Amino acid sequence: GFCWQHTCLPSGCADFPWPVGHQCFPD
Repeated sequence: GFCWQHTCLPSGCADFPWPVGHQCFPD
């Protein structure tokens, strides 16, 4: 999962800028 504004949403992918890149959060 991924947290946004302390609200944690389900596992998924998010596109971050370089060099973090496209991250996928299984939790």
